[PDB]
Formats: sequence, structure tokens, C-alpha cells
Amino acid sequence: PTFYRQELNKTIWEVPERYQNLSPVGSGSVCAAFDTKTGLRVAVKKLSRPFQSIIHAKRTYRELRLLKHMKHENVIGLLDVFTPARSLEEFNDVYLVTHLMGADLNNIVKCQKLTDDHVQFLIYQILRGLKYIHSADIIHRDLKPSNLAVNEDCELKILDFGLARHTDDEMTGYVATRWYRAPEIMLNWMHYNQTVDIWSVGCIMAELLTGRTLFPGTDHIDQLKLILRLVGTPGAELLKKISSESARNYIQSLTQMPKMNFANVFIGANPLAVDLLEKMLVLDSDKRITAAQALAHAYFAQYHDPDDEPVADPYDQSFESRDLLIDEWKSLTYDEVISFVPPPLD
Amino acid sequence: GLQIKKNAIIDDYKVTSQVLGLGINGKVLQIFNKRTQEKFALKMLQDCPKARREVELHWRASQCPHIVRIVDVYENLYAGRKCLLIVMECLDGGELFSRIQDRGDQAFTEREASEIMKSIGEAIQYLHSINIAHRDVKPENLLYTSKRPNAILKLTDFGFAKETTSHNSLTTPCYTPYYVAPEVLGPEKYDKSCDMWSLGVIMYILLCGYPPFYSNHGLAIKTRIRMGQYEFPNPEWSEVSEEVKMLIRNLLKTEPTQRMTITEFMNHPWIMQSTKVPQTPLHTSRVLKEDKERWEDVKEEMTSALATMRVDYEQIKIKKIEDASNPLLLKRRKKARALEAAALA
Ligand SMILES: CCCc1c(C(=O)Nc2cc(S(=O)(=O)N(C)C)ccc2C)cnn1-c1ccccc1
Repeated sequence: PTFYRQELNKTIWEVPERYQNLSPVGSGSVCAAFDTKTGLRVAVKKLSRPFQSIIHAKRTYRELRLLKHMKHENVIGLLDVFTPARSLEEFNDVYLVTHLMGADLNNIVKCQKLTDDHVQFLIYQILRGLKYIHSADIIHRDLKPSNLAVNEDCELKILDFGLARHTDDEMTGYVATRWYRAPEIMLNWMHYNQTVDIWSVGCIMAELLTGRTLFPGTDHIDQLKLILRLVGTPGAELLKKISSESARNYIQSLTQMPKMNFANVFIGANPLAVDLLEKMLVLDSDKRITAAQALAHAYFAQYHDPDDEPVADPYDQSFESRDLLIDEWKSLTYDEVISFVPPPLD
Repeated sequence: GLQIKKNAIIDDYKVTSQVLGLGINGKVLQIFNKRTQEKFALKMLQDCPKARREVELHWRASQCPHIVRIVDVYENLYAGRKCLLIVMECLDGGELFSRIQDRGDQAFTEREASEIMKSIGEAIQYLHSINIAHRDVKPENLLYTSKRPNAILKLTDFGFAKETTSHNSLTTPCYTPYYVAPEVLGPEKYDKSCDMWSLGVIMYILLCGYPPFYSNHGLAIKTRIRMGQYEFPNPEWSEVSEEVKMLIRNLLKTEPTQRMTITEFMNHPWIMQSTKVPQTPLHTSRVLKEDKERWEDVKEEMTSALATMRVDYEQIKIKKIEDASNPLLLKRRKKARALEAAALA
């Protein structure tokens, strides 16, 4: 392999000459390019400062190992990873290549009036993508309209695997973005057993159907007010499942309200779309619908095919919970860069 | 009314190989004008429909001391590329918070943060008066002219600049129905409102030395379950004025329309009569000094969160479902034909 130097995004880029016409994108260090060996138009991402702190060096090895295992048509899929360094001694930079997309939902919502048929196919592939990512034990934890890229025609891919891990009983609290986070996170500390993203799509599904935000919580506390306004205050049967005492006293301080029929708030929406939203926005986490069950909903009778909704091979942890030196994560990241086998474009 | 000179740059200027930092789309070079011996900088800015509308706006904002002065723009060819050679005033003072980073003994006062914000406000007030909505106002785009204390803070990085419509929003009423009405698309409402959003963040950064958002979040003004007093934590926000602590609430309002405008921000007492501002000491100089490595991440998350406050007009429109095609679309539609032929026999 041979590289060529180029100054882009306030840094110097030396990528293989199989990627030509490197052009910046904006805020996003990513560059739009053309791949000669595949004939496709791809995007190349430059990890700015990948190894500066123990958290950064550990997160890079954790992140890179995830993109390796992702093999869907609705999830982001690593086409090529490389580094200009020939040996480990000169290894201080890394790059990532993936399909170029064109847009993201967040900018689409603020720009386009989406139709009911749009929501059917857009949410379908999310749930179809949700089935894959959840097949291997993992939580996306950052599902939001700015993390779902959308192409010119209709294809979309899930993005931003920065905060995702194999499901465990106890794990880092206060994780998801609030407007698209579940009420379990602040109510119960080591909760959120693979249901926030399902709850997040419910928030996302109402974004496309409306154009505004379901729960635009100003502060952390205002989130609990706007959520419980729609889903109703939890009953004493569920109020015992709450972990914190200071939290339980807060819920008991609001005016008690029940669930309102979601068909009364979403005017003009599809009754099946409202019926799915009622299943994706249930306070009881154990009773909320799963992604595998969400595909069988009648809202996707136009696109549901039970033979083309594949699952994953389980991804084991194997080093993700260890604590090592900066150089160890840099070498463990190196071992996974050379071990990458690109897939053939059948 | 700017006229792009079409003649080669080497006829009037002397280009050197000395690099003045790396830009986003190329290299910044040192450049002198022989007729004046005036040192400048050079921007590549490859020619395109985007480049000519930006320079048209950065030209208009040049007659504002708190905005870097464009001196002239050429249209020549470099490395076989149709380029728009841009010459600018050389800014040597460095980043705004790098000047506050290295502070010997004099503590940062709230008054010093007032004329700094009044300076940035005069730039945004000029831009909004002529309807150019800059939407990348962040620390790395606020450079001083020189290391000398007599420097003048200037605004740069017009890459996301946009001319907008001067249409004041009609301010949604307090009485709303239970149901959520279908939204009417008004994407231009994120143009000016995004500017003031940066004003509150910069103002927040200055007073405490760190940004509102803890991590993978935004504009929320916490590694434990905090129930209150998370807005301005007391360890460094104790001696801050209440009028100032609530101005940031108006600028960092989650709603674009209800957010404070630039005419109101420049007319606020803490900005208008900046001379009679309390002289309370701050902790910026020490908070920034506590971690230089975390400060770079501060620049990263602010840039990512800035994309949510702005609209990327250079993105595609999703076609109507019947007009689009993709591998997954035809995988389902061709399967639909299989049932038809299968039903025949
Ligand atoms: C930040 C989105 C950039 C963007 C992408 C992208 O970011 N691709 C991408 C993701 C990861 S990631 O999921 O692992 N992550 C974010 C860390 C790693 C590597 C690439 C190469 C695709 N289209 N646009 C895009 C968006 C709008 C218009 C045109 C293009």
C-alpha cells in the first residue's frame, strides 16, 4: 500500500491512493471521497486524538471492535480501516471508512414534512436494525435523530457506537440523551436493560410524525415532568420498583395523572402508528415492546419480511472491562486494525 | 459590491513557504504586499457555489473591527484546481481562552468578561443587522490581533455563514391545546437563534471556565443523581450576579423563537452599562489551567452540539417513497412479485 499526504481538517492526511478527491463535510474530522477499488463514493473519518487519556485509549479499542462485528444494511458498516504507520513504533494515527450517506433525520425533520409512508419505512429499518444490534448483547444508548444517517433515496443506517457495551446487571448511569432517554435511567441506577433505545425510537417515531420534540426537557427534572404527563404517574405497584428515596418523594409530589389515549394527542396520525407508540412508551420497562416484536406490527405490513430480518452472532467481551496502560490499549487497537478483513461487495 | 480581481496573486503579493497554520480545506500561507510591505495570511477556499456566497458575506462584515478584515480575494489556479485565493489580516493574539489560559497573577474579573462579551455582541449585532447569520461562533474562532494587551478580539471562520430573512418570529402563545399540532416548517428560525446560543455558551465558559454540557448531551446547563442546583454549581458560581446567572438562561433557552435576540442582549444592563459592572473575582484562569487536555474535548463537543442548533442546508431531500429505490426496497418489492406468480400456479 502507498499513501499521499494532504492537509485537511486542520491536520495532515495520508490515506491510500485508492481514495481520491478527499473533501471535508463540516462539523460532523470526516472527508467525502471516491473509492477506486470498489467504485463507490465513501466517507473517511479521522479520529482526532485517539489516544490521549486512559478513557480515550480504552474507548477506541472498544469502539473499533464494535464496528468490526456490524454487518447490516441498516447499521453503519466498516468498509476499511487503515493507518499510515508501517509499524507499531510509529503508530499514532488511525482512520475509518464507511458509506457516504447524504443526510440525518435531525436535519430532515427540521427541513421536510415527512409522510405516514415515510415513517413506516424509516422506523422499520431502525427496528430491523434494532433487532440486529440487540441480537448481540449490546445497548446503543445514544439513539437520537442526529445519529441516524439517511441517504438520498430512502436508506438509513444507525451511527455513533461510541457508548455501547455488552449488557450487564450494573453499568454506568446517566447515559442517553435526555429528550430520547427512558425514565428508568434516573429512577433506577443500574436499570435500562436494553429498553432505552426502544423507548428512544418511540420518541424518534413521534419526531417524524410531528416535526417537534416529544419530551424537550429543559433541566433533568423537567424531563420527568414531561414524560409522566403523557405516560401517567406510576402506581404503587410500580412505585415500589423505584430505587432512590429522594426520587420517590418527587414523583409523589406532582399532581397524579393517568395515561391519556395517545390518539388524542397525535391528530391525523395513523391509528396503527399510534398503536405502536402506545407499546413503545410504556412506563413498565418489562412490559414495553421489544424490537423483534415491533417488526411484526401491522404498521410495517408493507415492508415486513420475516426471512430478511437477520440476527447476530453473539459478541463476547474478552477485554472490554479490563484496565491497562495507555500503550496497551494502543497495541490492542493495533491488533484489531491489521486483523480487519474487508467484505466483498456481492 | 466586491470585485474579485482575476489577475495572478504573485503580481501584487509575494507568497512564501512559511505556513500560518492548517485550515479546513487547505494550507494557510504567509503573504506580503510589495507596495506596502504588509504581512497577511492566505486561504485556499477552492472555488464552488458555496465559496462565492461566503466571501460575498465575509466581505460585507469586514467593516466591523470585531470581525477579521478581508483585504482582497483572487480567482487563480493552484495545483490545477479552480481556487478562490483569499488574503486576510494576520491574527497573532491566539485563541480567546488561550489568552485567559496563561494568566500570571491577575485574577479574571466579571467586568473583564463584560467588555469581552460586549465585543462579541457588537460583531453579532453587526452581522444580524445586515442579515448574515454566522453559525460557528466558538472559542477557536475568536482570535486576538497580537500578544500585546492592546489586541482586539475578532470573529473568524465564516464557513457556515448564511444570509437570512429578517423576519421576527410571532412568539407562540401561552394557551395551547392538549394535542400537538403538526409543525409548520420554518427552518430559517434556526439561523439567528443559533448565534445567541453560542453567546450563552461563551458567556458561560468565561464565568466558570467550563461548558454547560457534561458529556454526550447538550445545552442542559453530572456523575451523580442531582435533584437541584445543577444549573450553576456553587463551588465556582457562588459570587456570580443573579442578573448575569439569568441572562444565560435566556440565551441558552431550548426554544429557538423564545430565545433572547441580539437587540435585547446588547441592550441588557450587564452589556449596555458594562462600565459599572461588579469586580468579583472568577475561577476561569484556574479551571482552564486545571486540565488542558479536557479543554480540547470542550472544543469538540461544542462543535458537535453546534450542528443541532444549525441547519445543514447542503443536504439532500428524501424523495417520495415510490420515486426512490434501494437494495432493501427492491428486495421487498421483487419478493412481492414472487407471490403473484406463485398464486397463478
Ligand atoms: C457525522 C456524520 C458524517 C457522515 C457519515 C459518517 O459519520 N460515517 C462514519 C461513521 C462512523 S461511527 O458510527 O463509528 N461514529 C460516528 C464514531 C465511523 C466512520 C464513518 C466513516 C456518513 N455520512 N455522513 C454524512 C452526513 C450528512 C451528509 C453527508 C454525509
